[PDB]
Amino acid sequence: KKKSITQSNELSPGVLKTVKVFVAIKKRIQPGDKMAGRHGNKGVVSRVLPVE
Amino acid sequence: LEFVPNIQLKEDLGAFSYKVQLSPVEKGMAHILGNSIRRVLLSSLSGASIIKVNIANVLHEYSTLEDVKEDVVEIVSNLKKVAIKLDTGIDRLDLELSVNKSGVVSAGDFKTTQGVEIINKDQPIATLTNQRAFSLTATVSVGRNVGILSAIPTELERVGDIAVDADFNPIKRVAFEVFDNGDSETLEVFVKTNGTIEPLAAVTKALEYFCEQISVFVSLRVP
Repeated sequence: KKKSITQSNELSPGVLKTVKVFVAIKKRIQPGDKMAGRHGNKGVVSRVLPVE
Repeated sequence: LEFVPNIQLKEDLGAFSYKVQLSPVEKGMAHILGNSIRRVLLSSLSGASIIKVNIANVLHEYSTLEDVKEDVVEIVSNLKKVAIKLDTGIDRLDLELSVNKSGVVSAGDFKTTQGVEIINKDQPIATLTNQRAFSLTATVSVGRNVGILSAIPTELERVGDIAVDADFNPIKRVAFEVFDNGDSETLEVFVKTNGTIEPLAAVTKALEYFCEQISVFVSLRVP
């Protein structure tokens, strides 16, 4: 945890500092996505109808 | 030549299943009342549910506490399946939960403040492998379903706040059948809910809504 290069890398000379950012986001299915059963059938979700 | 129905709670059964009845009808209007009841009962009835939660030592949903077999997002999913009953004019309040046990944290351990109700007493919220502290809140709010599109993202204020999407409408199944009695029929409606309302009140409410919506065509005016 400290046997790095005092900055965690050789830094590929020329580079002062760098930062990594990690962003996560849930996604729900919507008209346009692509479903397909295991039997070679597929299609594009065309609408979403109310329960009733 | 005059028939008018009265409503009756015959034939309770099962977990929360019922068979409500309207005894005399107009010999032809039955199959209208049935469909109207079903659809309006499946789309507009409003209840209450958890919408936003803040756990103690957490910052976001993809995290992990110590000595907890569960996860944070698994916990948030557990919370969604709690059946809450609110009284007439509450419309917003706060729930609390603080425990120091070493087993399974069921939903019964919510604080038994006034107004609130927690029907789903068996539902686990989290499992504590070892004894530790644990605490959170959850703002319970009235509401009704509107569709995946016209829903506002429920602004957050504090640091640890975590939005929880909420399914309001407490109805799970509806189905009707119409029986003939000679110049008269009887309507026999099945209802199944989560237990957060009583059937008679429910169907009465739905017919209230429906006739309220019809009452414009008696006028053929604006409002």
